[PDB]
Amino acid sequence: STGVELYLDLLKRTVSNFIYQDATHVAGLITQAAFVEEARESGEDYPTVAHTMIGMKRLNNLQHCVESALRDGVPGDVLETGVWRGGACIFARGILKAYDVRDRTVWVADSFQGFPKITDDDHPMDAEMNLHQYNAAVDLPTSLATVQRNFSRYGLLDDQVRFLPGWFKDTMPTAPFERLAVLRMDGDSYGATMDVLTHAYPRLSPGGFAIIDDYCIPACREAVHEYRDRHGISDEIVEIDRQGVYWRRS
Amino acid sequence: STGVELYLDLLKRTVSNFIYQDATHVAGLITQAAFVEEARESGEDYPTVAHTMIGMKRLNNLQHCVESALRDGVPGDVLETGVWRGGACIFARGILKAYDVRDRTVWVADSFQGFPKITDDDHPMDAEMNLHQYNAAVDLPTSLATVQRNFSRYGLLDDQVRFLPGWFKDTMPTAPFERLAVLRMDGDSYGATMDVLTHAYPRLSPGGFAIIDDYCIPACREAVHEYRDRHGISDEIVEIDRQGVYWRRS
Ligand SMILES: CC[C@H]1OC(=O)/C=C/[C@H](C)[C@@H](O[C@@H]2O[C@H](C)C[C@H](N(C)C)[C@H]2O)[C@@H](C)C[C@@H](C)C(=O)/C=C/C=C/[C@@H]1CO[C@@H]1O[C@H](C)[C@@H](O)[C@@H](O)[C@H]1O
Ligand SMILES: CC[C@H]1OC(=O)/C=C/[C@H](C)[C@@H](O[C@@H]2O[C@H](C)C[C@H](N(C)C)[C@H]2O)[C@@H](C)C[C@@H](C)C(=O)/C=C/C=C/[C@@H]1CO[C@@H]1O[C@H](C)[C@@H](O)[C@@H](O)[C@H]1O
Ligand SMILES: Nc1ncnc2c1ncn2[C@@H]1O[C@H](CSCC[C@H](N)C(=O)O)[C@@H](O)[C@H]1O
Ligand SMILES: Nc1ncnc2c1ncn2[C@@H]1O[C@H](CSCC[C@H](N)C(=O)O)[C@@H](O)[C@H]1O
Ligand SMILES: [Mg+2]
Ligand SMILES: [Mg+2]
Repeated sequence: STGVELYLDLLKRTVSNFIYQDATHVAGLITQAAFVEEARESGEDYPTVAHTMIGMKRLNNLQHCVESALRDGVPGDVLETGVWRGGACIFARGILKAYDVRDRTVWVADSFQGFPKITDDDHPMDAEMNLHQYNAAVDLPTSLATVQRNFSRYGLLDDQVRFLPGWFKDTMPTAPFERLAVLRMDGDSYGATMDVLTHAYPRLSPGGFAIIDDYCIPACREAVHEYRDRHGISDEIVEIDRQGVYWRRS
Repeated sequence: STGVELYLDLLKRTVSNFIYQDATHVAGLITQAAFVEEARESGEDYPTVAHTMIGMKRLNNLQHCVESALRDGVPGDVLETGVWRGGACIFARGILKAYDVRDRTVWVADSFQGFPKITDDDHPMDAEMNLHQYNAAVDLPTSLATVQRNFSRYGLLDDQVRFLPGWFKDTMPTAPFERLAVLRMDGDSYGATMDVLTHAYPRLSPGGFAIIDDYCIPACREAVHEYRDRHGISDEIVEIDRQGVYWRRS
């Protein structure tokens, strides 16, 4: 109903392409290419064209996290670790824009090359899963230049969008943000989750939100529990849909 | 900037599909399928997937006309005659939604079958052009149910959108609107333009806008001048882009 609500509603439907309803890649448990409403609603398919694969329920979750941070005066930026085509970060920048927020940044972190090749240093669950095998099949490698172009299409490429290109184990320890209000983790593997919890989570403000996109994946979940056990973190884990969870840092 | 401005901006870029940049059908003077930014900007291509073909300059014109009418208190509804997939009507409905206007309607008038088969009742310029020949090539015939579906994808199918299915010569004389603030004519032919000027233009409020999408088409232009000459209409014809013009009713 308000201009703000209308904009953010359309922005979600647009970055997930409920508007034009692109086919999905046939991969994983998806056995047909046709668009299925319930799969895009829950972020369960692999869009051929859409700018995000997280789906409406996880987009609604990101909106709730950012809005709650803003309402409650939780200081800091938004970081997403694993962005693909950039749709969820585009949406994040859009939320700031809708509220005319000029003092927070959206940090966009990725290899911009898809999943890394497995080495002997990987966690054995990451090695067995070998996410790198799927890069082309779902068009995962998405260059920095492409992501930036995608932001421009929505008129949201500006100096409150900053990019952190590279492997998370390399980029996160010295990433130049001071404080985060929302940390959205979407790198799927034990390694990526643990890199980001280790190196970015300490900068998450009290009251801020930690979102684990891929908690359904056993390697991801293992890292979340190892990390929480190590640091004494007991904040409730709340489910979003069939894949994602989040907690709010107390 | 404001929520409203951001919504209407995004809605334009969405119905014209500047977001995902679909190919064009190859037809008329368009010889290549690739998306070309300047052609989508000026509404000169035949989108394979986008909901309107009128392009950003003619979307912007529609916005200007509807907002001036609202601002100046010109009474009445919005009618578009020739709606194809419905994008320009979806956009009009979205303008009213953005300003929380609850007392005006968007009327959506089309054969829902593309251009009419030519008979010996048609104006000789319409018969020579034979627009009907291009129906399949630019995917023109678009059913009422498809247009309703498209509105629903934006959240804009409600009781302030009303449909007028049929040939304009049949639907216009008794169409149930009482007054119009904007009359957008997009039927291309002498016949479709003369049908709508004859039977709907008298209901256009003073201060209201008459938009001729296809003024570059000689048959359309002939109808426009015959009608203005007959009724003594001398209101300045203002050019929008390389196709459309409008005037404001004195
Ligand atoms: C297509 C790429 C995809 O791969 C699949 O979905 C693979 C599904 C396998 C076929 C499953 O195996 C089956 O289930 C049982 C084991 C009995 C089955 N049985 C026949 C033995 C066995 O066949 C998995 C359950 C295996 C486990 C290890 C797992 O969870 C692996 C996850 C893989 C995730 C990537 C999607 O990338 C990310 O997904 C995130 C969730 C998204 O948010 C998003 O970030 C996205 O980019
Ligand atoms: C594909 C559909 C299209 O067809 C064409 O573009 C055909 C172009 C012909 C090929 C041109 O002729 C050629 O020029 C040279 C002299 C070399 C050729 N030579 C063989 C002599 C000669 O043949 C035209 C100039 C002929 C004249 C009669 C004309 O204007 C016809 C109009 C046709 C309009 C429809 C566009 O649909 C509507 O357009 C609106 C503008 C939009 O707003 C929108 O509503 C849309 O739905
Ligand atoms: N260790 C690592 N370092 C940096 N990027 C990683 C990584 N492991 C996976 N990625 C990136 O993680 C992303 C997973 S898919 C992320 C989906 C995205 N959030 C969306 O809205 O659709 C891919 O873009 C991939 O390149
Ligand atoms: N005499 C007539 N009666 C009713 N509909 C007509 C007609 N002549 C043409 N049409 C319709 O006119 C439309 C021309 S294309 C309209 C483009 C649309 N305004 C957009 O935003 O993209 C087609 O949908 C066609 O079916
Ligand atoms: Mg994920
Ligand atoms: Mg036209």
